[PDB]
Amino acid sequence: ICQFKLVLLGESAVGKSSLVLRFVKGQFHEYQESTIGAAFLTQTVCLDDTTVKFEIWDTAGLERYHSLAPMYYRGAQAAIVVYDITNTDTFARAKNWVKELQRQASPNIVIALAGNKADLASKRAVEFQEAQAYADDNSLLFMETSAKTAMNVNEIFMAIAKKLP
Ligand SMILES: Nc1nc2c(ncn2[C@@H]2O[C@H](COP(=O)(O)OP(=O)(O)O)[C@@H](O)[C@H]2O)c(=O)[nH]1
Ligand SMILES: [Mg+2]
Repeated sequence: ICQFKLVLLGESAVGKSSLVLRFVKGQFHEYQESTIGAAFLTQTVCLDDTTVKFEIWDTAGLERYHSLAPMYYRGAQAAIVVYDITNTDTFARAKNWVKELQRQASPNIVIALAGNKADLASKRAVEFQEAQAYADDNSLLFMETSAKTAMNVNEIFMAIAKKLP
């Protein structure tokens, strides 16, 4: 039985909570509350005879209060940095979050980059090619995801579970 704190980071409204709720609760909503606070969810996945138990922390308010972020990712063994593929600024912001984790999070943290809202590719602003090369250059797990269609949601968390010590 392995236990790992997993956190999500990214600009407001990229779909951090939606990804958690799809993975944990098999739910998606076009409306999602964004009220300041934190939720502690748990999700256990299995790999052979190994039980990977995620402690999933999801928070609202780190966009308003960026300097409080260290309180949130401290002790995190995994992080999902999320951007919205239809918003170039969220991708730039994701890169900042990745940089911060590299400088300030545990040195062995597993970081995945999630190109979210992939179901909205009609308005794509971030090319997968570019994000892929970025992730490769930084040794990041990377997938495009959708909380709405669940595309790659199971995949991204299983990949994290596999990459963890
Ligand atoms: N179409 C689509 N909408 C999404 C997706 N993920 C999140 N959203 C929407 O984006 C808005 C913000 O989502 P939320 O999970 O609260 O983002 P957060 O602030 O990062 O936690 C909500 O209206 C969601 O329904 C997705 O994969 N596809
Ligand atoms: Mg949220």
